[PDB]
Amino acid sequence: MIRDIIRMGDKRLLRVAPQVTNLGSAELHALVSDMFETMGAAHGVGLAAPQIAVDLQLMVFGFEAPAVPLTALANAQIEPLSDEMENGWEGCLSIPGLRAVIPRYRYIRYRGFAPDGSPIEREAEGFHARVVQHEYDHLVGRLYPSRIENFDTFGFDDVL
Ligand SMILES: O=C(O)C[C@@H](Cc1ccccc1)[C@H](O)SCc1ccccc1
Ligand code: NI
Ligand code: NI
Ligand code: NI
Repeated sequence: MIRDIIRMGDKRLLRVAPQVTNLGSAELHALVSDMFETMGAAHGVGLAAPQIAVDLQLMVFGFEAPAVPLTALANAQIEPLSDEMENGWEGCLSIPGLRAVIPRYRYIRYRGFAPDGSPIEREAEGFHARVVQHEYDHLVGRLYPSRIENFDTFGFDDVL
């Protein structure tokens, strides 16, 4: 079922989310399936549960069309594997119509759980890594405008 995505300005995007504790449940399977459908209708590559006003450590991401594997990730934890940063374009479904250039870690490891309870641990780079970092920020109440360094790159998609 498609859910409403809340927009920047909503206090619900500024929370730090608690852990998922119903791995393998029907309830969690239903929420994940709704998040994939939601992400798909909005033409996203990532979506975090706080963006649909669900206060949990849970994100979906991915796309066929470099491809990033379709993933649902609960209780994520991330770590940089070097200090190397890379600039790239980002937008956000809770900030419709805008983009900016944002520095992120080029290389990371992330760990958490698939909805069925299986552990997930992967090394990621480039675009894969960026998506994960961007969604992770939602879980700790951060949006990308707080990370812009060059405000000349912040603007409307149709205009830039
Ligand atoms: O709003 C979110 O939290 C989901 C974003 C994820 C994103 C993260 C990093 C870089 C780009 C996007 C939305 O998917 S934005 C739509 C989009 C689609 C393809 C390429 C770029 C942006
Ligand atoms: Ni469509
Ligand atoms: Ni976002
Ligand atoms: Ni490589």
